[PDB]
Amino acid sequence: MANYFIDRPVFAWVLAIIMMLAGGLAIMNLPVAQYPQIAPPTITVSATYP
Amino acid sequence: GMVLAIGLLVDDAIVVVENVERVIAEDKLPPKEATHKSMGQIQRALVGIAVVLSAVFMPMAFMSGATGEIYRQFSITLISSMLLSVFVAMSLTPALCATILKAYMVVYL
Amino acid sequence: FMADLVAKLPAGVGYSWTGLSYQEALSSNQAPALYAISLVVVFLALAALYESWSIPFSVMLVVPLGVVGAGLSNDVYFQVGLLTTIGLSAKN
Repeated sequence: MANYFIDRPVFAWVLAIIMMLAGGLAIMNLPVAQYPQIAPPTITVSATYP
Repeated sequence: GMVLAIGLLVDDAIVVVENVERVIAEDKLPPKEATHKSMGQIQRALVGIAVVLSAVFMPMAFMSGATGEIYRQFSITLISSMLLSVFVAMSLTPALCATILKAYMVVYL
Repeated sequence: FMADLVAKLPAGVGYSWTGLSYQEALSSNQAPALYAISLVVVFLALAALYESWSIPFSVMLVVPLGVVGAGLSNDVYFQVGLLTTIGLSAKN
């Protein structure tokens, strides 16, 4: 399988660049947070009785 | 989408059949072994073109949006199109041809 | 032009588009970015097959000049049809 790419060098480079593009878009547009969202989902019920 | 996908299938099939017919006409050989000899000439881009198109259309389906969903109706059908094409050209047509074949820059501006 | 007309109306009156007009407005204000990235993708496509600026892919390097050279408009379908025509010429 290597000979498929050795004789076609710059196409692997093109794949590398599209990997950089995808990684940059992911790292930029992802909801980056300092810590994992271990906080469980919470539902709050509010009522007022004046 | 699949209409534009139609035209990119016939080229490989016709190249294969013309190679098979020249092989049998030259060697006076039965179609089976002639075909078995026949793949060792055109192993080139006809598969690589499909591979490259699948690769270039690979990362389009990981972004969202209504316009993105519209573009999926092209992209997914295309990747399926060359995947089916590369399947059929190496699978179906050889079986047929074995079993049925009887013996100026300013001008561009 | 109708937006400017509304701008001529007395203050306190706004405007908004709904139905089809909202869809086309939502398409248009983001169309240039998606078209630019699609052009980059198709440039990579026409830059990876014939190994870099090798023979024709250097003349396809002149294609962006023709693109920038190119009030008449075209619909959404033809915007992808032109790309498909370029691709089929490339395959030819």
